[PDB]
Amino acid sequence: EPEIPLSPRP
Amino acid sequence: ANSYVALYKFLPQENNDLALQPGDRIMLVDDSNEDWWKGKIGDRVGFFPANFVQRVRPGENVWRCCQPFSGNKEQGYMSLKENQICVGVGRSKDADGFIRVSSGKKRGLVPVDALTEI
Repeated sequence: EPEIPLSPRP
Repeated sequence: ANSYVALYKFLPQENNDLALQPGDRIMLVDDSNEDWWKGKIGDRVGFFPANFVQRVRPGENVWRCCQPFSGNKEQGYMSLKENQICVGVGRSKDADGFIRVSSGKKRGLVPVDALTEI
């Protein structure tokens, strides 16, 4: 199960 | 070329998130952002992790693992854990042999008896 992205949502 | 299936649960954490349950069928709406895609499940629209979904191409079936299977890298046999979602082309009841499936970043040959079509 990949990490949920740390990057911001759009 | 917009059809996907959710591989993993995603609980909405923020406004406009689209909740994912494994096996949900997604129509992709916007893949501008590498990390967060917009898509539609059923009556709902929102954002979700792009890495949480698997493409489903025309002709491919979606499966859930009902009986775990230990794979082998050198053979190209993919492991399946119970409730794992995977996608691939099934064959008739009459044909014998593993089928090739994809499950996110893993891919390989698997026994059809490990799977239930969803």
